[PDB]
Amino acid sequence: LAVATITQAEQQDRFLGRGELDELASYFASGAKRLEIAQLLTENSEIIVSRAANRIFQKIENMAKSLRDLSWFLRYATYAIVAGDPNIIVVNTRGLREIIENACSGEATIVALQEIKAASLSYFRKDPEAAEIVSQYMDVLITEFKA
Amino acid sequence: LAVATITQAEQQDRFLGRGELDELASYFASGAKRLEIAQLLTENSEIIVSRAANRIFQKIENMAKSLRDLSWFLRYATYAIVAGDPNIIVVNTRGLREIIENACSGEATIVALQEIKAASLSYFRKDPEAAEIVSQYMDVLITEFKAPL
Ligand SMILES: *[C@H](C)[C@H]1/C(=C/c2[nH]c(/C=C3N=C(/C=C4\NC(=O)C(CC)=C4C)C(C)=C\3CCC(=O)O)c(CCC(=O)O)c2C)NC(=O)[C@@H]1C
Ligand SMILES: CCC1=C(C)/C(=C/C2=NC(=C\c3[nH]c(/C=C4\NC(=O)[C@H](C)[C@H]4CC)c(C)c3CCC(=O)O)/C(CCC(=O)O)=C2C)NC1=O
Repeated sequence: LAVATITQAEQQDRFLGRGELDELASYFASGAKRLEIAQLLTENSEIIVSRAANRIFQKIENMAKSLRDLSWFLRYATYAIVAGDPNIIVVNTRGLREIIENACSGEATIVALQEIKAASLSYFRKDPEAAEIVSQYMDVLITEFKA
Repeated sequence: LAVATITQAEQQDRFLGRGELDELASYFASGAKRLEIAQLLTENSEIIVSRAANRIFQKIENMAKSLRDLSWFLRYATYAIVAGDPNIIVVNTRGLREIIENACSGEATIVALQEIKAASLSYFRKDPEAAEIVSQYMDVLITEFKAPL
């Protein structure tokens, strides 16, 4: 949020401070990378979601929907990574476990999500920097779902 | 802005296209470059305002306010550069010309504003692309102050 830093400093009749400028400088510097990551995760979304569903294959009853949802879970994660804002994951995963746990298995879902993390991480073996971003944003997705 | 792209992807329940992914790459590159310019103008604000002030001191009947306003102009410019939105300058310099011609001299203010532009630009000697940016935004600031009442 660049407009949000501005509206704060405006209120105090002041220039943006070093941290504020440094945080914004990084938000943009890391853009290229965050987008590289989202491109691979997308290009390989189907492979990734396959690995996750098979890992819990025998716990699934509606296959159409688990394949939908695992894909969605990955999609909102590519959103977050592109926006470099983990709150996107936080808002759409709100009260979602309560729904899934009625629908099928909450535990099965978490094991699947973990395999999504794994599968994603498998594409950044030569790039520890990117791996950390993928881990970070994935972890946020699993933790919000656990609640 | 990226939220803009993501939100209209979110409504089709789709991943981002490579087109959208590439238009986001440019946006980010521009943003980084703008923030490098804001850091410099902000780190060097005082130096930049003194030079502006010194260019017109003989005519100043209120040093504190003149310094303050000089600082306020540069301030809102970095606001605009950070956001990449020049309308921040249009909106906050509306009717500023009349207020200031009454308080002191509009002719003096313009000279001083020229010097802010000059001084700011002197931190980007080895960087034509950054200079173009600084210059566009400064020119907006000056233009909108020299608009009709
Ligand atoms: C004259 C050569 C110098 C000068 C003097 C000066 N200005 C004022 C009063 C005001 N100045 C402003 C300026 C701004 N307000 C803003 O929001 C911004 C950001 C873009 C600026 C630059 C305003 C709003 C006022 C009136 C409100 C107030 O008084 O605080 C005075 C006071 C005298 C008077 O009010 O009649 C003086 C002496 N300003 C210059 O820019 C010249 C360098
Ligand atoms: C983060 C983005 C996001 C997700 C994931 C999401 C899921 C989501 N899954 C749902 C249902 C469902 N979910 C599943 C099951 C599964 N789904 C899984 O992710 C598991 C792999 C598996 C069980 C563990 C089933 C079977 C239903 C249908 C429930 C029904 O028809 O009653 C519903 C109820 C509405 C609907 O039927 O579409 C939502 C909102 N919504 C979202 O906005």
